[PDB]
Amino acid sequence: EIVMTQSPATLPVSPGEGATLSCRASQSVFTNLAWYQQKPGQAPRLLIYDASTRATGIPARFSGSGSGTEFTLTISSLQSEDFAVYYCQQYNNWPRTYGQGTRVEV
Amino acid sequence: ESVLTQSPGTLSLSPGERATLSCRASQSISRKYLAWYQQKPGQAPRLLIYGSSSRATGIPDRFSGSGSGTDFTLTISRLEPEDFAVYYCHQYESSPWTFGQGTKVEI
Amino acid sequence: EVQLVESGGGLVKPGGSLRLSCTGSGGTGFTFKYAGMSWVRQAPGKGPEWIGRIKSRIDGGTTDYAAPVKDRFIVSRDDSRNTLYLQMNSLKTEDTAVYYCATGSGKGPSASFGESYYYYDFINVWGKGTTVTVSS
Amino acid sequence: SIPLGVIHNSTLQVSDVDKLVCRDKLSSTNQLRSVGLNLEGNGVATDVPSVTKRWGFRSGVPPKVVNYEAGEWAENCYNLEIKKPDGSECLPAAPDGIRGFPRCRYVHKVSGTGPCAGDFAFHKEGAFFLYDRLASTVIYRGTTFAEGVVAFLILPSTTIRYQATGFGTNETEYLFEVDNLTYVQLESRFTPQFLLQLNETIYASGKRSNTTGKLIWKVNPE
Amino acid sequence: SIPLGVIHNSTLQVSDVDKLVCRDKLSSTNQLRSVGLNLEGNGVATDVPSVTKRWGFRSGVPPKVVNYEAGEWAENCYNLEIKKPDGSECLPAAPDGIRGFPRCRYVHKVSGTGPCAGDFAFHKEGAFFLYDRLASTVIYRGTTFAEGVVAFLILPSTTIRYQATGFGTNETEYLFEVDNLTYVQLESRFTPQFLLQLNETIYASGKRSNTTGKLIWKVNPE
Amino acid sequence: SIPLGVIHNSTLQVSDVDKLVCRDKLSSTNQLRSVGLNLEGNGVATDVPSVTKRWGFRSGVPPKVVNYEAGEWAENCYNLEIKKPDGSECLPAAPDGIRGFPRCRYVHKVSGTGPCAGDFAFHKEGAFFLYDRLASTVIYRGTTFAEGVVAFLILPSTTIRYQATGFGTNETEYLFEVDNLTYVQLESRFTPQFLLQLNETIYASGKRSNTTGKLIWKVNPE
Amino acid sequence: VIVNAQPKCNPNLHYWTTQGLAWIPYFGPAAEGIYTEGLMHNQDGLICGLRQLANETTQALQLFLRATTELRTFSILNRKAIDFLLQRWG
Amino acid sequence: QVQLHESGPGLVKPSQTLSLTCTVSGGSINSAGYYWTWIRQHPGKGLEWIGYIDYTGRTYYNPSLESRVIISIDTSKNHFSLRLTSVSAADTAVYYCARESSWVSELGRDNWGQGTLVTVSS
Ligand SMILES: *[C@@H]1O[C@H](CO)[C@@H](O[C@@H]2O[C@H](CO)[C@@H](O[C@@H]3O[C@H](CO[C@H]4O[C@H](CO)[C@@H](O)[C@H](O)[C@@H]4O)[C@@H](O)[C@H](O[C@H]4O[C@H](CO)[C@@H](O)[C@H](O)[C@@H]4O)[C@@H]3O)[C@H](O)[C@H]2NC(C)=O)[C@H](O)[C@H]1NC(C)=O
Ligand SMILES: *[C@@H]1O[C@H](CO)[C@@H](O[C@@H]2O[C@H](CO)[C@@H](O[C@@H]3O[C@H](CO[C@H]4O[C@H](CO)[C@@H](O)[C@H](O)[C@@H]4O)[C@@H](O)[C@H](O[C@H]4O[C@H](CO)[C@@H](O)[C@H](O)[C@@H]4O)[C@@H]3O)[C@H](O)[C@H]2NC(C)=O)[C@H](O)[C@H]1NC(C)=O
Ligand SMILES: *[C@@H]1O[C@H](CO)[C@@H](O[C@@H]2O[C@H](CO)[C@@H](O[C@@H]3O[C@H](CO[C@H]4O[C@H](CO)[C@@H](O)[C@H](O)[C@@H]4O)[C@@H](O)[C@H](O[C@H]4O[C@H](CO)[C@@H](O)[C@H](O)[C@@H]4O)[C@@H]3O)[C@H](O)[C@H]2NC(C)=O)[C@H](O)[C@H]1NC(C)=O
Ligand SMILES: *[C@@H]1O[C@H](CO)[C@@H](O[C@@H]2O[C@H](CO)[C@@H](O[C@@H]3O[C@H](CO[C@H]4O[C@H](CO)[C@@H](O)[C@H](O)[C@@H]4O)[C@@H](O)[C@H](O[C@H]4O[C@H](CO)[C@@H](O)[C@H](O)[C@@H]4O)[C@@H]3O)[C@H](O)[C@H]2NC(C)=O)[C@H](O)[C@H]1NC(C)=O
Ligand SMILES: *[C@@H]1O[C@H](CO)[C@@H](O[C@@H]2O[C@H](CO)[C@@H](O[C@@H]3O[C@H](CO[C@H]4O[C@H](CO)[C@@H](O)[C@H](O)[C@@H]4O)[C@@H](O)[C@H](O[C@H]4O[C@H](CO)[C@@H](O)[C@H](O)[C@@H]4O)[C@@H]3O)[C@H](O)[C@H]2NC(C)=O)[C@H](O)[C@H]1NC(C)=O
Ligand SMILES: *[C@@H]1O[C@H](CO)[C@@H](O[C@@H]2O[C@H](CO)[C@@H](O[C@@H]3O[C@H](CO[C@H]4O[C@H](CO)[C@@H](O)[C@H](O)[C@@H]4O)[C@@H](O)[C@H](O[C@H]4O[C@H](CO)[C@@H](O)[C@H](O)[C@@H]4O)[C@@H]3O)[C@H](O)[C@H]2NC(C)=O)[C@H](O)[C@H]1NC(C)=O
Ligand SMILES: *[C@@H]1O[C@H](CO)[C@@H](O[C@@H]2O[C@H](CO)[C@@H](O)[C@H](O)[C@H]2NC(C)=O)[C@H](O)[C@H]1NC(C)=O
Ligand SMILES: *[C@@H]1O[C@H](CO)[C@@H](O[C@@H]2O[C@H](CO)[C@@H](O)[C@H](O)[C@H]2NC(C)=O)[C@H](O)[C@H]1NC(C)=O
Ligand SMILES: *[C@@H]1O[C@H](CO)[C@@H](O[C@@H]2O[C@H](CO)[C@@H](O)[C@H](O)[C@H]2NC(C)=O)[C@H](O)[C@H]1NC(C)=O
Ligand SMILES: *[C@@H]1O[C@H](CO)[C@@H](O)[C@H](O)[C@H]1NC(C)=O
Ligand SMILES: *[C@@H]1O[C@H](CO)[C@@H](O)[C@H](O)[C@H]1NC(C)=O
Ligand SMILES: *[C@@H]1O[C@H](CO)[C@@H](O)[C@H](O)[C@H]1NC(C)=O
Ligand SMILES: *[C@@H]1O[C@H](CO)[C@@H](O)[C@H](O)[C@H]1NC(C)=O
Ligand SMILES: *[C@@H]1O[C@H](CO)[C@@H](O)[C@H](O)[C@H]1NC(C)=O
Ligand SMILES: *[C@@H]1O[C@H](CO)[C@@H](O)[C@H](O)[C@H]1NC(C)=O
Repeated sequence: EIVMTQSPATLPVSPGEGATLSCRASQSVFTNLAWYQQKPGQAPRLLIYDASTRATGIPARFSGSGSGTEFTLTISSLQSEDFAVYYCQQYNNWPRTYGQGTRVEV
Repeated sequence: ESVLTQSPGTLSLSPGERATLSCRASQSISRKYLAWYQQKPGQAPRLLIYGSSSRATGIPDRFSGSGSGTDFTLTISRLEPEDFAVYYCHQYESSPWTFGQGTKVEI
Repeated sequence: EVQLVESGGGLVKPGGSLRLSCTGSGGTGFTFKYAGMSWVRQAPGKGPEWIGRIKSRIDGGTTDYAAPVKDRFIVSRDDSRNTLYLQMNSLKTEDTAVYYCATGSGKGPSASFGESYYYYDFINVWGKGTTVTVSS
Repeated sequence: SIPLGVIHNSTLQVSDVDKLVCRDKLSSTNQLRSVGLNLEGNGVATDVPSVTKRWGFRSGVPPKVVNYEAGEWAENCYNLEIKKPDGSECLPAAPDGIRGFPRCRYVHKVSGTGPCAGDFAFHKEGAFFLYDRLASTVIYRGTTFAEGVVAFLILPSTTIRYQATGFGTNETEYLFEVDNLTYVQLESRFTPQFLLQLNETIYASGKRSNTTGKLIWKVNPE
Repeated sequence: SIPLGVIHNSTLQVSDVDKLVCRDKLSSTNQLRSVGLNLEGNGVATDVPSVTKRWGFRSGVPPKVVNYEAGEWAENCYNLEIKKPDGSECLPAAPDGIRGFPRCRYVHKVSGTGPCAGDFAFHKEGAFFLYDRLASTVIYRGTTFAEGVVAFLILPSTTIRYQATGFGTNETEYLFEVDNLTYVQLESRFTPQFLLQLNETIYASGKRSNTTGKLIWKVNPE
Repeated sequence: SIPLGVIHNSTLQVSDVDKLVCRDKLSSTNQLRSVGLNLEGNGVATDVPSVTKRWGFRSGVPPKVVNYEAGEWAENCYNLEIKKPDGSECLPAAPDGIRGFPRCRYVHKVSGTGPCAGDFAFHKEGAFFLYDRLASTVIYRGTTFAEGVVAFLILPSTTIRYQATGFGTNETEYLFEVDNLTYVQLESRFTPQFLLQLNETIYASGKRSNTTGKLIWKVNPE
Repeated sequence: VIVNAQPKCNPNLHYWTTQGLAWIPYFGPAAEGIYTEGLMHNQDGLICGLRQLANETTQALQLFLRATTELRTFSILNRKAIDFLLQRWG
Repeated sequence: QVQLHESGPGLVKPSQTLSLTCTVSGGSINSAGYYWTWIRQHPGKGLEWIGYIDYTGRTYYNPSLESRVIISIDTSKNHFSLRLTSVSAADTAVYYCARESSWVSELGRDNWGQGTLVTVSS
């Protein structure tokens, strides 16, 4: 089982400014990582898959990168509704583990 | 070869009267391979009609082609003063191309 | 929207040769995804005569010739320069004529998807014609 | 000198030739397996414009094949019918026993012409063309194949058609065929699903040639 | 999962795969033998009218062969040359290396036409067509064969000609050929010896066509 | 029943089948080797006039081949293109996979006609025709080969052209070709080097046909 | 001992293979229907390790094929079984 | 494309078996190359994957719940379901139905259902 670690637990950012989140794998995940946006009351929304491809309907301000054990999610400028919990998921092992969720704050 | 011959050599009609010009091919040909062209001095010929019965765009409805086999015609329902041009037949033959000799239309 | 203009004509002596050209624009390129191109000539006082045509590369890139110019005239193209050429050898004074380039093209329907053109087996676009005089 | 993988209750190891492992028991020949894997599983581009740049022609080298006992389903298989500019064939007919790859999702059938410098088309990275249960060093005419590699170890479709010009050279062009007279310019940014979606909206809406000319579409750049 | 027989000084046993018999010594590969046996040894009817009802045509399935090291003499072998009504061939030419069965007593050569629904003629009971030292799943054109089965184990002609019509269907008819213009209606109650006796009395007595017409004989029902 | 040689640190022994040698360890299949040796190493005459008397034609016997892993360089290889008097071919085309012998010093290419009694040309002493890495019982048309034999064991060009008439019979004649119209009568006393020396002095000095006739040379008897 | 150094890896395998009157060629299925199917996941790193193995065995296999004359080779694994036995009981 | 809709009892008692059924629509179960899966929300915490059933009916479970979970499937009706035994209050969560693909192009694209909340209490 691969433990995914996220950082920082909380990331305050002023509206209009961008922000980045990190996710670290215990063993390499090749590219097989996805990012999801979680808001209270809803199923998580897929943003990025295969560590960089945007899901259909996802705005250009969201972008990701990474490989092996080092992954990142970048929001170029936060807008309203970009304040959410962001989770990373690896799909390279079969326990299908998840990170803790980073809380992006205003 | 497949050769186009026009008749009459000259058409004579007052503007507002109907005009027809026919071509006889030495070989039978399908409709989709025929065309007629309109030429005035100083100009390259205009397409008018292609595929025997399909109008070229930019061409008035008064111009209409028809025919089959070896016998094809261009009918102008009312010939206007601006239409008294030299008309030619053309055929594609699925490969070699042939033009008619040129027929003059006069008032 | 498609236009092509002839050049390379003028006076040449019989027994010689010359190469005509026709350069255009308004299409999508004249080599691939495009109509092949023909030469037609018209001597003053005479109707048009087919010389031959170069097919597009997607259609094989070959040249179909009219019987009157076989083994004397060659139709060829400068790929991606949108230019059609006619090489006329073994010139005789009977070859004095206005030489035209002609294209089976023009724009087709559009869609929210993209743009489109049609490539035909007949001519919609004629050039102006370059006069070639063959004389002693 | 071909390595064998050994599957343990730990992980996959590579068998040595100098070290004898006394516990690596082989009870029958049914524990030995030949497996054909696809290159697409390693992230190689699969669009036609990029795929054909991995293939090329050569002479003086004969073709050879090996068998598989098992293998992967392919998302993208290819089928070529390429002729020389003079109308002759570039690829050899497949010999008896060669059949197309049994499990393809999309088949990219490419018909067209181009220079064909050699006798056979070979893979430039040394990968094999995978036919039913036979890997081959060469491409056979008209036969569906996947690109891939073969492992040895101890165990315990939608058909998309394209036209091509200049097939065997570096600068080539492709068209996606919707109908006999209807084509769309092909780009490396198009996925198989994209092409199917374009085929449905164009065909369904009637935005196809009606005249005898070819209607060539160009996708909006955005 | 193919069984082997084991020959003992007791009887013939079938070797297991789960039970290892320590005394079943194999000293060399020369003790292993592939044997082709004929179906006629089990009492299957061998007359042409009944034999052909065990064969039929199919497509989508390729032919395959296996070898023999030894086999039986056949009393009845068959050789087919069947054409479609349009004059084309029904059976494929035999490939290099396929030769007729070496030891046949009577060969029943059947020439004629009929519908041929598939690509190859296959045995309906799953038996093999036996060629020289190769069993095959299919019939090859013009080649003499026996019907049979193959065992694996540890060890320690007169030519009779027939014409046929409707060869590949259920309701067919056959004639025994005496001469180019002389025929006898064929029945399932006739044995090869019977036909030879009829050929001698008819031919010897001159009861054959003299005119250009075909003389067709019908055996007295008794 | 094919013998194996065994190479020791003593000498070459022939392995028995009845006697088991406990110290004759075989650690892998890579210690087994198939070696093709040439007949010229035993002093057999190699001139064309004598060589062809060791070959002949027969029917009723199929051709067969075996492989080599290694073999000798040949000083003298042969390549035949023989036709019947009616213009048809005597020798079969080589099948796929048969290639000429890779290491020949002089190739004796013989073109011509003669009676060809059988289906295939076979070696009369039972030697094999050696092709790239395959020994064969027969001669293939247009393919370069060496004559030889094959050993099994445990391990621890200048092109000279000739014309021929009556190739397949006992009384035949040969010419050495210098040019299309220039020939030298061939004799069994000539070596390949001799022929090359004659080709240089004749060609260099211009003693060749100028007219449309054939100029035929005869070597001084001394 | 296998280090997967590929840009990316599909962690799972979707595979096919070939394993009353059904056995008779005349009544049995056409060739397109003789295959079975199923999925496997990357249990304990096996699939990505396997993809890397196939990538490494390729060089040895191509050199092998260059040297041989068989048009079709079906015997690689039989040779392996024989060497296995000779190394233990030679 | 494929819509997934979870349904079930909503409220269950401790030591009872929880049964959640996912309706598959706009596609089918024997689709070749897909996994049918379940995920548990653990409200206030991150997600825990439960297990999958293949298109062939084969299963795998997250070892933490292996002894408590049965996943099965019915292809005649296009439904699949999760049977969680011996529930306790700790199992209160939104349960989600999802589809995953073995195909390379779709390898990272999940199809998620709406999610159904299950409360376990006395
Ligand atoms: C086993 O796994 C390894 C690791 O993944 C694979 O390694 C790949 O090897 C190929 C080469 O065989 C690399 O492909 C490209 O090679 C180009 C060099 O060759 C060019 O020039 C010569 C003449 O000098 C020509 O003969 C030849 O045909 C080519 O035109 C490089 O220039 C390429 O780099 C550029 O293009 C790529 C496009 O994707 C860009 O990403 C690069 O940044 C750069 O602009 C390229 O290197 C291939 O890249 C190697 N893979 C990796 C991950 O590095 C083995 O091939 C594989 N074995 C099997 C059987 O599958
Ligand atoms: C782009 O989009 C178009 C539009 O959907 C696709 O066109 C369809 O292609 C499929 C596959 O080739 C066609 O399906 C089959 O057509 C056979 C031929 O039918 C012709 O004649 C009938 C009249 O008798 C016409 O109605 C029909 O339009 C054709 O002209 C049928 O015989 C097939 O049915 C039989 O076989 C199938 C199995 O293959 C069984 O399931 C059936 O029960 C039956 O036994 C079948 O219908 C389809 O008809 C085409 N539609 C149209 C409108 O043209 C293009 O393929 C697509 N291109 C790409 C790249 O995606
Ligand atoms: C190993 O040994 C066993 C035992 O001897 C053999 O078993 C024989 O199997 C065949 C079938 O494969 C039996 O043959 C006949 O099968 C008919 C059924 O099939 C018909 O209908 C289907 C469609 O529904 C068609 O596809 C098919 O082609 C047929 O038309 C039965 O109806 C037959 O019975 C009738 O005819 C016989 C004629 O001899 C009469 O005696 C019967 O009383 C009855 O009227 C018949 O059963 C065959 O009979 C089996 N043998 C025995 C002794 O029972 C294996 O075939 C053999 N294996 C090999 C490789 O040799
Ligand atoms: C029904 O009954 C008739 C009558 O017996 C059979 O007809 C005989 O068939 C056999 C086999 O084909 C014939 O035997 C061989 O005929 C060869 C051809 O000879 C022809 O030319 C000669 C004149 O030169 C005529 O007399 C002769 O009738 C033919 O027209 C001969 O060359 C053969 O001899 C050589 O080969 C054999 C080996 O095959 C050697 O043993 C000989 O020593 C010699 O080297 C041989 O004679 C026979 O001639 C036919 N007889 C008649 C009267 O026609 C039918 O075959 C039979 N049908 C069935 C189904 O049983
Ligand atoms: C393994 O090693 C041994 C020993 O070296 C070789 O033995 C040689 O065997 C061949 C025969 O296979 C000998 O060759 C000659 O055989 C002639 C007899 O056959 C003729 O007549 C029959 C019909 O009756 C024809 O079918 C046949 O084609 C021939 O026309 C002899 O008459 C020859 O002797 C005469 O000619 C030679 C020419 O060199 C003279 O030197 C003799 O004095 C004499 O005038 C000749 O014997 C050959 O000689 C044997 N070698 C030795 C050294 O004795 C094996 O062949 C070899 N095996 C392999 C596979 O290479
Ligand atoms: C008897 O003696 C004569 C005289 O020496 C030999 O004749 C020579 O044969 C060799 C081998 O065939 C010839 O060598 C090659 O000829 C090729 C063809 O050239 C023709 O055209 C040129 C003009 O462009 C003429 O000058 C020439 O004479 C021919 O008519 C060349 O293309 C070859 O060069 C290329 O390939 C070689 C590899 O094969 C490379 O090394 C070169 O660098 C280059 O890339 C080559 O020259 C030779 O030319 C012939 N000479 C003459 C005077 O005719 C007979 O073969 C010999 N017979 C026997 C049985 O020994
Ligand atoms: C395809 O290969 C040809 C060479 O065979 C390339 O042509 C040369 O391109 C260079 C520029 O990089 C020029 O300086 C040379 O003069 C060209 N040579 C010839 C004979 O034309 C061509 O550019 C390559 N095309 C592509 C797309 O890679
Ligand atoms: C051969 O097969 C055909 C069918 O392909 C049989 O024809 C049918 O026979 C039944 C009587 O059993 C009739 O009711 C049907 O109307 C016939 N169908 C057709 C299309 O003709 C035929 O009887 C069989 N012949 C033999 C000898 O078995
Ligand atoms: C080639 O073989 C033929 C036989 O097929 C030989 O011809 C016979 O030669 C003897 C003398 O030895 C004569 O008595 C016979 O009359 C000849 N028979 C025929 C049919 O001609 C011939 O001599 C042999 N030639 C050589 C060089 O060996
Ligand atoms: C395309 O060609 C096929 C024959 O191969 C014909 O059946 C079909 O109608 C043609 N389609 C068009 C648009 O011409
Ligand atoms: C083909 O469609 C275009 C666009 O609707 C139309 O302008 C043109 O006239 C049509 N051609 C024919 C032959 O109907
Ligand atoms: C039968 O045909 C053969 C030729 O194939 C001929 O030799 C023979 O005499 C013919 N018999 C009769 C009765 O016509
Ligand atoms: C053939 O034989 C029959 C019976 O002997 C006889 O009636 C008939 O006339 C004969 N035909 C010829 C052409 O001799
Ligand atoms: C021999 O024939 C070749 C053509 O095969 C020709 O090139 C050469 O000049 C000819 N030599 C002579 C002497 O005629
Ligand atoms: C050929 O050479 C001989 C000897 O020098 C000479 O007599 C003869 O006239 C020459 N033939 C021709 C056609 O030059």
